[PDB]
Amino acid sequence: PLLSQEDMKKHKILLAYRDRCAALLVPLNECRKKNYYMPWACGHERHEYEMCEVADFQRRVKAMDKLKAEK
Amino acid sequence: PVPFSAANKKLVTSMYRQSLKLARNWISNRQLFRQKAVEIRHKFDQNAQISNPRLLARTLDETRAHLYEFRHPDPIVPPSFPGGTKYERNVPPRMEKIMQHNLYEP
Amino acid sequence: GPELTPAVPFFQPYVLKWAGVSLGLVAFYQFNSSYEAKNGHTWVE
Amino acid sequence: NYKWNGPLPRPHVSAGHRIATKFLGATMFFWMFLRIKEEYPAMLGLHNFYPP
Amino acid sequence: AHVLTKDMIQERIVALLESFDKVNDAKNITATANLTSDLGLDSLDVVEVVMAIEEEFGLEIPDHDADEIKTVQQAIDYVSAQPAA
Amino acid sequence: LFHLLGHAFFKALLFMSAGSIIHSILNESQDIRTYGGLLSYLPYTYICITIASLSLMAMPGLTGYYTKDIIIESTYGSYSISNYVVYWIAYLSAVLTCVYSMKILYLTFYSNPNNNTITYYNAHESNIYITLPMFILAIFAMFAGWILKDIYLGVGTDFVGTHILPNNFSYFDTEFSITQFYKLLPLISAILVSILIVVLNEFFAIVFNLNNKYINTVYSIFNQKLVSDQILNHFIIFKGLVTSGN
Amino acid sequence: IRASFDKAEEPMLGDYPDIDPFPAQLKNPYKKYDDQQDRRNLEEPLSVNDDLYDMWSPDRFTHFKNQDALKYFIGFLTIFFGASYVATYFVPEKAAIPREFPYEGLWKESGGTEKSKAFFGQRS
Amino acid sequence: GRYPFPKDVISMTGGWWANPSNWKLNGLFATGIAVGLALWVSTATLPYTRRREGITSESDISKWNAAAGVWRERHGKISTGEA
Amino acid sequence: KDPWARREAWRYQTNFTRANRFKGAAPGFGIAVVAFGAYLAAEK
Amino acid sequence: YNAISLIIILPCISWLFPLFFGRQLGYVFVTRMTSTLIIITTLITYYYFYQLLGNNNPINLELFNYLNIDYLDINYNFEIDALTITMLLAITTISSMVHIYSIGYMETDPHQVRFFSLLSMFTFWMIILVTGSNYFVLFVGWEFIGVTSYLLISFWVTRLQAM
Ligand SMILES: CCCCCCCCCCCC(=O)OC[C@H](COP(=O)(O)OCC[N+](C)(C)C)OC(=O)CCCCCCCCCCC
Repeated sequence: PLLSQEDMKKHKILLAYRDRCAALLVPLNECRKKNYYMPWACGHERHEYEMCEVADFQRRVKAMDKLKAEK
Repeated sequence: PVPFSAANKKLVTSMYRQSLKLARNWISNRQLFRQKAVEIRHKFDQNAQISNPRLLARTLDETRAHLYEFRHPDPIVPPSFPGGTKYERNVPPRMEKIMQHNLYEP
Repeated sequence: GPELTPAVPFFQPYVLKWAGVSLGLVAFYQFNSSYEAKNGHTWVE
Repeated sequence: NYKWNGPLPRPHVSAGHRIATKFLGATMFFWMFLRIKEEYPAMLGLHNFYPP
Repeated sequence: AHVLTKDMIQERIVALLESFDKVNDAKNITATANLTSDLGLDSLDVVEVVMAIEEEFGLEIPDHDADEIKTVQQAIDYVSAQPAA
Repeated sequence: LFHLLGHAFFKALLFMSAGSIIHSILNESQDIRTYGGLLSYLPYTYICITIASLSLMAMPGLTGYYTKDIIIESTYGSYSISNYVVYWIAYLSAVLTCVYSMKILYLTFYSNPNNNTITYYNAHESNIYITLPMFILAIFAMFAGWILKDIYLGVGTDFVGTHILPNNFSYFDTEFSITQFYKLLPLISAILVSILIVVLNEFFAIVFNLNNKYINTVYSIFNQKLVSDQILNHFIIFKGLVTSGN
Repeated sequence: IRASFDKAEEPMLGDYPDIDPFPAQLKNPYKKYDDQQDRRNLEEPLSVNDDLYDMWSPDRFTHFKNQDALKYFIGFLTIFFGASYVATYFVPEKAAIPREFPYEGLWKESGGTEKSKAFFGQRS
Repeated sequence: GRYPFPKDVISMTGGWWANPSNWKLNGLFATGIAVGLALWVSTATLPYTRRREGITSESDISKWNAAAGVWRERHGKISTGEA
Repeated sequence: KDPWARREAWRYQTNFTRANRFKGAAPGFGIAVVAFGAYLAAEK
Repeated sequence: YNAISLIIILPCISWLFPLFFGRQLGYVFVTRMTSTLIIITTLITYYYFYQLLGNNNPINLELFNYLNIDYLDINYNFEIDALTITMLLAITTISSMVHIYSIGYMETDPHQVRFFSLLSMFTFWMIILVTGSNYFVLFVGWEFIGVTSYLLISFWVTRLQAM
């Protein structure tokens, strides 16, 4: 679910990261804070946010496909 | 312009030295440098016996032009010499006594 | 082991002069601040 | 420097330096192998994110 | 570090000349031998020799001085006179 | 920032290993054409300089990879259409880099000796004070990039708090939009060109040691700092001194 | 004598030697000199513009002529810039539309106001 | 290796290969002064240290922004681009 | 043809043969293949 | 124990103490001491980086005022944040390594006290550069590193090309 403006401010998400699933950004950043940003940890949360961004970019490439098709 | 004189000697020996230094500078590979050196040797050998003034003068001029065409941007120079990277590095001080300049103050 | 040049005392006249002056100035500053805290005005004022 | 214009002897190098060389080379090669194995799909470029 | 001795210079130069091919003979190479006369080296061959000597000891000979050395003694003393050799 | 941090380590290692190589020579020469083959004589310095070079060429699984490759890819992934030229420019620069790294490596350790015999007799490694820091910087230049990639290049990382305009931010696009050709081409070219340079040096030296006048001219241009130093010293500095005299 | 600025000074000398100046850097360094570092012997006459020709003077390079080096410099810059500019034309188009953000491009969060949403605000 | 050098030349850096015969005792003095200075300053500058966030409360921040709005309304103040 | 061919021999002899000149160019690689095989076995 | 204070001040000591006392200490002790101070600085920086990864709440150090005329209020203010700590990682690691390396590389040279003092000086002024919290302190470090670069590149003063 898209985060509340209040929630998104309260977690102090960066402006460029504030998207339709900053919701998964929040737990990922919390995990990354508990561990010391170590590469081996936070695997599940990291993958979860990446899979968001997959869906996200996918809707984008389809939107550009539609725009291309109009021309 | 003598076909065989001491000055001719000095000139051509200097030019031949030069040619060799140029060849060493240009060629990285040792074997290849060796073949270049032997070719340069043969080329000097062939024109060694020129006698008449015009032909000798023309050949010397042309070889000077050749050497100028094949001069290297940066020759190899050992570190301790003028072009070198050690040159004047930690030059030992001249040992000297202090001359005074003032009667009252050292 | 490298060679060994002649001994030299640690505290030279210039070390003494500059260190003494600087440390005295800092001590004087602290004394004035404390004397302010107690007397309500700095000893220099 | 006993021999001149002649074949050179095998260089003498300290035990410590050979051991350091073996350790550094082993570590670099092993680390590189481990990294390629662990990241093969992403580093080589696989699983295209575009829709089929 | 590393320091050379006159005899070391002479030994290196003797070996250098020994391996040169256009020499007349190897045994005839003396300390005071003249390359032009005794060993019968050409105008250019002594030039090749001085280039070999500078390449061996890692120095650089000016033109005016290279042509000045005519005997092996001159060469050894010249190479011993240069500090960075 | 991440490339700056990663580059510092292996660059310092390059310089230190170079210092060791220079110190190994009696002449203390720095010319690459006078080193010859030192691989047998200086194996530890060879391995240190090799690690440093491979990190620099962004070989897979090394620190320079996680910096250089992703910077190359961000140009293609950039939203501005015009940056695709910058992609090919930077790519050329990378393979260019592999070229001179291999040239130095080969001409220092892999080529036939070019220095006189006494140097090779006396060629030896350096002391402990020189060796230990190279060892430490080697472990850094192998491990730091991997251990730190999350901190600076993370999907959602908030460590560096710079406020990127959402319009400009494209780090997702550069990863999702990249194709196999563009994501593999720098690595494959780097490995090939390295091997090509080595084999050409060891087997066909003529192609490098030609004698063409035009190629010698262009090489001379490139050798003198791209003849820029000439331009400065004559047209700016000297003309200004002349004007000062006026 | 050789250079224009030295020629300019010829009327301004009276009874001073008109010296031909030679860059002291180009004097070959194997001759002996009283001061080896400056490659000068004692009581050598000085050109009027000496300070431009001593060792401390800016370095001069002999490989290319100055004009020729200028040609090369400008040529490299022109070919590089022009090749890049022309390459801008032959460019592939991307595949994914640029990303967008909620709330009309978060124009609230980058400051902004209802009366001015064009200055601050993303692609929405 | 080494070479002769004038002994009269006194430099505060020590000159040529300076290695005084009592260098270990002067070294003890130097390290004592070093620890003294470092510790003194580390303690002295302690009060002037603080964290970046958490210093003030949201109450202060919000009330200050509200006061700023009050000021900008007392005067005639439109926003940037508000036109 | 070379009159210094005796001077240059050592540059191509034992320590500077192609086989020896490229020996030791991949230090520890054998230990690395052993270790990688072992880790492949242990990881499963 | 204050990480930021020690970070700014240990390199300052490693710079100035050789200059003040080099004739009294000699290059043996000067080399060892400057190296050790830089090592301690590096370790402190690593510890700080570790904690910052734990908690991104940068430390600030605010000192006396440089300038308070008209509207301009310039202070000697220092902070260490993510950017600064990255730079400090690079700086302290490489400075410590180079200080160790110079013990061996420079063992023959007569003037080692001045050399090591200059290396430490450059480290100190770079730390000042990256730690300052306003453009003025940045400029102070920015120019002093140039001064030290001049003093280092011309270290072999007798060499004309060097100068
Ligand atoms: C070697 C570098 C050490 C630097 C830090 C160590 C000092 C320990 C105390 C920390 C406080 C501090 O530094 O200021 C020192 C003092 C105290 O000022 P403050 O009010 O407490 O600071 C304000 C902090 N606020 C903002 C939180 C309130 O200021 C001054 O007198 C200013 C005068 C400048 C010095 C006079 C010149 C003499 C120098 C001679 C030049 C060669």
